[PDB]
Amino acid sequence: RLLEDALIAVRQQTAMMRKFLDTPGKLMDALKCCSTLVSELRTSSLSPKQYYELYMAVFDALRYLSAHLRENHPVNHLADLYELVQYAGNIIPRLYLMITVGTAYMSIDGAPVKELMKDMMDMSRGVQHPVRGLFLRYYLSGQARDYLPTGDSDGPEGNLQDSINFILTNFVEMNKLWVRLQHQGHSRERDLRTQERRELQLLVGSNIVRLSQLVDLPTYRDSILGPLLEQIVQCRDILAQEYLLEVITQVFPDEYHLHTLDQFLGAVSRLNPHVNVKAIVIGMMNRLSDYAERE
Amino acid sequence: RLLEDALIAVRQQTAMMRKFLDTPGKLMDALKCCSTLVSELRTSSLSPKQYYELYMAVFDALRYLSAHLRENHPVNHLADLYELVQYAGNIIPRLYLMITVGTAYMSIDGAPVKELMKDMMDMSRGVQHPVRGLFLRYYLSGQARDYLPTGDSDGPEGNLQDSINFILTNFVEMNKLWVRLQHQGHSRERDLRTQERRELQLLVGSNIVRLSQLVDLPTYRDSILGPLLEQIVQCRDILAQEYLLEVITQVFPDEYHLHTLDQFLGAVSRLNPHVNVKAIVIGMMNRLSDYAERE
Amino acid sequence: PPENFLEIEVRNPQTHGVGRHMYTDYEIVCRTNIPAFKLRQSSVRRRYSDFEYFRDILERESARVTIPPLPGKVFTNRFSDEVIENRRAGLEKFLKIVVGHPLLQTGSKVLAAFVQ
Amino acid sequence: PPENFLEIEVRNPQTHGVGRHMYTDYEIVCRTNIPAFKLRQSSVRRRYSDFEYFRDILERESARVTIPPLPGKVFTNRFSDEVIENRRAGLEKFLKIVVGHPLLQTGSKVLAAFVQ
Amino acid sequence: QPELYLLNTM
Amino acid sequence: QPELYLLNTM
Amino acid sequence: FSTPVDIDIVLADADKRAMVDVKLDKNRREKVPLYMDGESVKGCVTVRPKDGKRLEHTGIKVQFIGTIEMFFDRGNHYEFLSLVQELAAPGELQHPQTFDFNFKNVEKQYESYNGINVKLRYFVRVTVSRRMADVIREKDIWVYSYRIPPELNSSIKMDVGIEDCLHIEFEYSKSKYHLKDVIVGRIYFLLVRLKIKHMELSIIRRETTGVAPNQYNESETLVRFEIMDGSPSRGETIPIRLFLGGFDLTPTFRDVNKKFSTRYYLSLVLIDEDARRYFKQSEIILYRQPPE
Amino acid sequence: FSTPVDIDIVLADADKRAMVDVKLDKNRREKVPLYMDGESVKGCVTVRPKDGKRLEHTGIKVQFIGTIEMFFDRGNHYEFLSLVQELAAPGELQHPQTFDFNFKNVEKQYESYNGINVKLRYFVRVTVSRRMADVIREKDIWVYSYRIPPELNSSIKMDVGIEDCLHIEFEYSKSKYHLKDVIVGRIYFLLVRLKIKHMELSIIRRETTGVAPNQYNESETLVRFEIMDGSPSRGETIPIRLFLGGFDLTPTFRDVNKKFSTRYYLSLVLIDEDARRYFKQSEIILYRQPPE
Repeated sequence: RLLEDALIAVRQQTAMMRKFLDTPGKLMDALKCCSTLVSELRTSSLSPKQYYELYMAVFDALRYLSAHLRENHPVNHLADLYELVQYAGNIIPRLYLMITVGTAYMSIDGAPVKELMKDMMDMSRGVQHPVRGLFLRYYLSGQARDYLPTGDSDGPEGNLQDSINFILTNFVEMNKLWVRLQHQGHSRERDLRTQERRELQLLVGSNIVRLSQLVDLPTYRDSILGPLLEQIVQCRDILAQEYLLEVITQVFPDEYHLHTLDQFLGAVSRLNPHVNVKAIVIGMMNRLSDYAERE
Repeated sequence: RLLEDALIAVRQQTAMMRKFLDTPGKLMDALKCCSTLVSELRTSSLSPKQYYELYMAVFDALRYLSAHLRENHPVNHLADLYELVQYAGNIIPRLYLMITVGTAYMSIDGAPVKELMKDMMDMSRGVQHPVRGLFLRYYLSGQARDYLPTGDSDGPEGNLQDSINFILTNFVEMNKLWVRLQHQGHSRERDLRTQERRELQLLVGSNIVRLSQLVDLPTYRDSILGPLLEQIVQCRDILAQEYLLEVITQVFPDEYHLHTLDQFLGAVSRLNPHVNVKAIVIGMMNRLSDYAERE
Repeated sequence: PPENFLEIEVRNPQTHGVGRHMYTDYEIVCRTNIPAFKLRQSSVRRRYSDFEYFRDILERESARVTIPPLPGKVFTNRFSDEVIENRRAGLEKFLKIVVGHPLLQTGSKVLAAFVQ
Repeated sequence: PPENFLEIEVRNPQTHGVGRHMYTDYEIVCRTNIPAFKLRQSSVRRRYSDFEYFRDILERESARVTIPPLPGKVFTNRFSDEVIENRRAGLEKFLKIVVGHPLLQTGSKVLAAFVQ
Repeated sequence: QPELYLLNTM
Repeated sequence: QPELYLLNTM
Repeated sequence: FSTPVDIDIVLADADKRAMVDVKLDKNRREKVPLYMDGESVKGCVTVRPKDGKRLEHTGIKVQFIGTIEMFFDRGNHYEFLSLVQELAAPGELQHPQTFDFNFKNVEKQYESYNGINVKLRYFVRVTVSRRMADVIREKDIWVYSYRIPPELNSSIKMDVGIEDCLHIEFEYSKSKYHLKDVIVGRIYFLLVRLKIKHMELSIIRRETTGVAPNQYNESETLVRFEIMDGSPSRGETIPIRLFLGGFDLTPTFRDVNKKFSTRYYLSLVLIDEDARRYFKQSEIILYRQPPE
Repeated sequence: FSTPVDIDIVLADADKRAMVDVKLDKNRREKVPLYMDGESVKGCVTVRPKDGKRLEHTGIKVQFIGTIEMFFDRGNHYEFLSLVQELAAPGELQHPQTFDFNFKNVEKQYESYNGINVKLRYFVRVTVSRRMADVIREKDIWVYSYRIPPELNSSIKMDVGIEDCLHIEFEYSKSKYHLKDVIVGRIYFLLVRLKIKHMELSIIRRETTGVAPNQYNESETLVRFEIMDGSPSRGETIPIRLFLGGFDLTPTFRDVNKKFSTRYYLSLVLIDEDARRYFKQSEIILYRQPPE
């Protein structure tokens, strides 16, 4: 009931936001309708699938908003708009708006991109509710996907370290939330929570894919696997260990792994026997066997 | 009696004035009493002899006051006293005080000589009574006839010409007053008026005496006798013509007269047929006879 | 004569008649050189009721100043020597004040007609 | 157990006696891990007037908050099956609200003593 | 109705 | 008591 | 009939002078000319007669008034500035007439305010005096009070809590903020043993009216601004960025004419799962910045 | 007992500020501080308690007042300037206390005047409010009004007389004279057919009080100054030099607050032998010169 009624309200708000978006100087009214739409996300009675689908509808409206802002800056501006959008009363609409305006700022002015990422990354320290913070940070990852300062940068200030910091910090905060999915909510929903974690694993692994479309082999050895191994060895969780290690193996190349083999094997030595290390080890060892038989 | 009542008041006022002159800071009280005394000279009811006697008694007291002022300025000062004496309520006392202070200023202050003397002479033109103004001009003459802007000036205010102008102007005003004596009072007291005029002839001739302590023959010709002859022939009276011409002849030098003999005879021709020309001509010829007999 | 002068007197009383309409009149003698008069010496006769009538005319012509009252009507003995003299002296004094007043001398036409 | 919990119920009514002083009591079964309780499982017996006395003590200890009233005194048939059940259900609901209140859980000493 | 507790300085 | 006459302009 | 006479006031700078808004009861917005302290007030009083009759009067004057009105009580009005110009003496009016006026360099010590128990307003009052009932026209103006950047502006930083239960350090970047300024701050959690559902930062306006024990405090909660959703742990830092320009506030007014204060407070509020509410109030001074 | 409290007012510039005199009824001379238009008035209100008791009060204030008082009537007083500073709120006094005050750049549009039907005075009034009877202290000041040399100053020159009797031309050097200036003039005789005993020049002060048909004119003959003794003839010129500094006059005040005028006239008087008196009155404007 709630999900479809919310989706109806979302479609109504998208219609009113776009009718406002057509008129310059209705941007604040468009943001008010967008906030009213994201208010639908204040229900928590939706299933993970239902809450996800509502997120998709609000995300789709946000795609319209993000293109509208990335057009408003190219045509006139609104001064201090990143600050001005932080006056929104609803926090989830406000932060989704913060990501949307942020990406508009990265598109309009490349010089503050590095500075804007430090501000935006710092403010992502708010939403610690795993489902809402994960969906918000997924929106962040999709909006902030293409702007990272590095050796693969876009022409903002920034070196390989700024992208490495952005992705590692984003990985650690989302992984902390993703594990917290194991915990958040109520205790009799552990299987539902594990379902939620499997659903949101792509949100975490998008960071690893983004890292692989980032810094190279010496940077991989010093400043990727090290952090990654520290998390792998220190989580003592099972679902995260299998997912995160397989994503590392697949996403980064084995030329990179070969330069990190000893780091890998020093992770291989601490495997906790009551952690379902057997499944992780068989799948990794089988992969290395298959690696061997690509003969 | 009127004279005696006034003289009693004069002695009363002189007694408090002298007690005030004794006390420093009672000088203003002495001047107020002096004004009350000089108010007695404002009467017109006295016989000629009685008014003369009242004037002489008040004049000697005024001499005591005038010497007191002419000593006070030489030893310290009295500020604005020339202005201060113009404060007096009674005009005849007021004007006598301005003459007294004027002469005190003339003794103390050499620089203002022309302006203060010219001022005192011009403002004494206010006197609308012939007798009182004539007696006032004796107070002036006793005060300042000896101080005139004259050759005693060595470059600042005043020159022998200024004194000549001052005295000639004084002559014209005294002569207008002298004829006006003829016309004051009732017409049937004409012989009494002529007697009074005979009494006051010395008043006119003191100016001639003052003139004979002055400039030489070319200056006599241009700026004394010339002026004097137009006035002598146009005044058209008898007592003044006989008196003034004989006083001029004795008092001014005959060396000067010799250079001006023809001017005299042309004045003798410029007289009324109805003035006592016989007496003037007989007296002139008799004087020329003296110009013949002094062996 | 440079001066302006006026001299006046009320004198020489005379009593006239045959019976009915008996009356007395007084001579007014005046000498003047004032520019509102037409001759140097005037001599005229006037009785008491002429003075009374003159006063009303003078007060009305004036429209203005204080005119003294006349010595008065007499009911007791108008033809007695003392009474005639008392009145003559009062008329003499009254007339000298009226004709002596500077504004009446220069402005009063009625005054000039009473004298001349 | 990271979470703090308390479960409580009022059940198992029993009526006791030989004649005089006949009464019924109810079992209070509670399970908890709250830091103000001294054992995990408590099982105690309480009659209706124990609940009445507990309420006065609780209201006085609170010096403060709203405590719901108890289901009520009964004058008609206190030992009837339906009456015992009506009361048991009302005591069960009352007790769950009182012990469920966060401030009573952390601050009430009287509550802990009634349960244990 | 809803409890309101002032936070004290330390 | 004492007459007072205003002087007129000409 | 109608009125025999109508009084209008036209300022000399009426075309070029800026105007400002004021919020009044039931959400009404009036708009009046803007003035500052030290400015001269000058213009024309324009009298429009309406009837072919005659208006007998015992004088016409114009007053510049600044006054404080308390509790809507007419007996409790206090004029703190009154300047008079007499425009006409006792007489008649038969036809229209204008009268010039100038009040030289007019002091205007306070800013205009409309509140609950207090009004502070400035106006021009034209009075045509009559035998039993004056013709009076008021003509409201707004006065603003400007202040430069303050010499001392320190950050507000405080450790506060409930013993062995909640300990937090809060930091706000300034003690004094302008009307379009930004509250930049943070909340740092040192001890959390309570279950926190959410946290919000509220701006509270207190209007204080009266003298000594006669004190009435009206309190209005202008904003409730959420800054945290969900339960933090120790070592967590929550950022605050709250833009004051979204809520249209008045400056902080302190002891105005010794009759009222209008004061602003940041009230930080944390709410537990059972809806218990933990708070800390801190005064902030608001000020009207001068543009260049 | 005595008074429980005494109020004294001490100006900040009390040592160095100039004072001036005022003539009052029965030849009295008071002396008060001198002020000018635009000057600030500032100092201390010093309260001296006298008893070891307590003084309960409902507020202490100081007022700067400028007012016009007519006919000595308290109902006919008109304040043209009133400025207030509140010095204390409702409360108690047990011991001595001083209170600072500053009235910034005080307008003072008129000069102080004491006349017959009019007073214009300026003062500081301190009021300690009490339940049935205030403690009030007034503290008088003098305000002067200064004016530069006038742009247009023409000579006064007029032919006047009585037809075919007296014709005279009089000349006075200015129409506007300062308070220590000199009437320089002359009288020229064109026709004399009357016998003139003397001539004097008189300064007359007229104080005019009221509005419209309500007009009271008080007239004071300040000087009688003789300028001619005896009978002139035609072609005669009489000089006038009359120093105004000998008579201590006020400036010409014209329609002050639309309530009074103080005006000065030169009245030239000629007297005949029978004591008839011929005259011509001419207004002159007096003004207070500013020293450099």
